Amino acid sequence: PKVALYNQNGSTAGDIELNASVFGIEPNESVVFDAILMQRASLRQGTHKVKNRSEVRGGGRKPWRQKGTGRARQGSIRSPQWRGGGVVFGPTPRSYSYKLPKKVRRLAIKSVLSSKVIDNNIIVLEDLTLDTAKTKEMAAILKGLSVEKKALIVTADANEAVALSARNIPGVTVVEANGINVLDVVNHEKLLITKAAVEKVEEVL
Amino acid sequence: MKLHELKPSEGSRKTRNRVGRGIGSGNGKTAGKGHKGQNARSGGGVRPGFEGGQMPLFQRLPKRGFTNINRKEYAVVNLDKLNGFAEGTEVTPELLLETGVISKLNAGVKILGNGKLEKKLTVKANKFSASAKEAVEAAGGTAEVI
Amino acid sequence: MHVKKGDKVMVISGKDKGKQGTILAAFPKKDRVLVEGVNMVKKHSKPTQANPQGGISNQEAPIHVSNVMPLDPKTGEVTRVGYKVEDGKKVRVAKKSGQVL
RNA sequence: GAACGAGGUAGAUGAAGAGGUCUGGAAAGGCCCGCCAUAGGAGGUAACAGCCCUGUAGUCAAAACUUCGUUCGA
RNA sequence: GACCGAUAGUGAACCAGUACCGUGAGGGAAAGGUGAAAAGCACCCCGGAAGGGGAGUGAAAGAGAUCCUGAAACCGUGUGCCUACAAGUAGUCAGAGCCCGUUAACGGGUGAUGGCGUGCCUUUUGUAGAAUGAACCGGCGAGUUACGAUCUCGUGCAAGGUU
RNA sequence: AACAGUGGUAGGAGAGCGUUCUAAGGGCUGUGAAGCCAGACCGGAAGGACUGGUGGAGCGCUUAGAAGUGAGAAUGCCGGUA
Repeated sequence: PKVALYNQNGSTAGDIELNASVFGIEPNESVVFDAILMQRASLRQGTHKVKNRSEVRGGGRKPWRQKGTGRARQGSIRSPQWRGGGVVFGPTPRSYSYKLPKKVRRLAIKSVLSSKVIDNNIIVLEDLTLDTAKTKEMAAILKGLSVEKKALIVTADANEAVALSARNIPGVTVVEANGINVLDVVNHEKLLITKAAVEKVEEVL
Repeated sequence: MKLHELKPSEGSRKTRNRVGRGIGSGNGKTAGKGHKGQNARSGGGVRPGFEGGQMPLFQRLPKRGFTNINRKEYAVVNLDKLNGFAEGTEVTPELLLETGVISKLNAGVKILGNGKLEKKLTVKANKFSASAKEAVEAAGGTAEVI
Repeated sequence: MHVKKGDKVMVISGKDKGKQGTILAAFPKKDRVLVEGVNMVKKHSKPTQANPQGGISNQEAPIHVSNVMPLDPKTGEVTRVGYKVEDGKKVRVAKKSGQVL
């Protein structure tokens, strides 16, 4: 928890101490797995329906008398084995979301953050000020920081100004300090964190 | 982690048992439900307490006494729990609520005498067991009943 | 659409690429445009009424307008379009240039 | 029983590459290079397009009807 | 949209609540796909036409009006080996002869002749069974979901856990 | 390494194979994918490759997830042909 500090133009200042209780924690493989799975499942809206036998606009009459005919003894026209359809045990509108314990979710977020810290892909960027909405300014910022792949940036106050600049380029996300999760962290492989948000998340956790 | 090597907690995963598909997995033609029994047909189960017309055990047995609306169930707390408080403190139900020793005040706290206690207290409880009272008095506190 | 009947035009894609041409046809119903000297389909012709002809005819066929853009009237290269108002009526202005149409 | 702000109903404006080269019937594709991005939504474009077209982010627009907030007792 | 993609999905992607059936209430279908652009076949020959052969268009005509792909049943034409003194759940294991030459390996096709041998499925104590079902090919077609309960396993906390 | 075992109906238990979509990583594809057709290849099996022909735009692999997930029979339904 002694990662270096970085400026807008890549200049590095004296490193910053981080709460070991949040960033030095040994990551929990399994808890991180379930935490990922959690909202990965809850995100889907799960809207699907297929017309069961009862609601296929038809059926009704016995197609032919029970006995005295060379055909199979049958029921209404809209029945599962018939071509007319009517599915059996099909999908149904249902939610794919649940809840996890407070301790578990806190441990998950702490674990993923500490995993990033030990992998040394965290980059603390104090005071991500920006005077304009223009994207190529922040593209130059990322180039100066050598941020090539996906990334996430959190800046709490400059979110209003910086979100417009960042949102298009090119799949990077701007989130607020309260918006951290497990997928939004893991998926982006590079976390940009402003010092105000450092201590804010530190206090929250 | 990264997503592209997700691995669950091994032993916390099991594939479903897709009954009634082929013979290689057993449970084929019969779907693991025998031959032509009443149990073998859809919705073919029976009432859980049924006994084939032989009168069930519950109905053979007699009924027991009543239950009434009035009932002072007291949140039990033993002396062993009281040790967690410091020396010379005043312990009362409202304090017990925040400290979490009881999650439901209920009809009222009641002190029970199981444990070993050596601390000085002013204990304020709705009821006291005979042994618990003398136990806290020996410990040096005063069992004053609410 | 950006192109208009009676314009000088250059085509972007197809067998015919970047060849100058003049426009007389337009099909906004389906966004197709006819240029001279492009899409030389050879039609097979049975006689039209009293026309005593049987022959192979070479004539234009329409292309999709997306494969088309105009030129800058100043520098001649092939450029995008823009809309501007010149004293009431609107007009067409090519980008990277102040001239109209 | 007025004039006032915001919408709704038609719409307007809207950045950046026929970049070179290879194959091919046809480049939106491969190789090497640029640019815009508050716009990398979507669709079409002779194949898979942020930079080809319609459009998109933002910014505007109403002659006529129409829905919301300000005036006229003990 | 971790919903379907033309037996699906609305009965109905297509002039469908239509054709059709019924006196009537009512029941109730099938049927999507040329090509980028019709550039949809000038002209010639057989033919009454249909339909062909050429020629031409197009990246493809084997792409020509069910017109992208075009499986199987089914129907044909050539053919390498075998077959008119042999009865065969039709195979397998031996096996001469003849023919061919492979994802090269103690190869491929056919097989005169010998040994053995009564299909599959269900249901039954028992089936080759003269007990039942399948004319054949293709598609479709059956133990799920919700809410609770319980048990094993895996997790975070633990005399607390938990919204 | 030694020793022992390895018929199996109803059943119980465990290992897996394949299919459709979804995420992460990788890349295959008009220098011809999917699908179909034919091979004398590989694995203990479900199965999987490789080489040709057709076809003319999409698609495998890797880890995990969720299932309308696997047909030979139901005098099954529909279509086609004996």
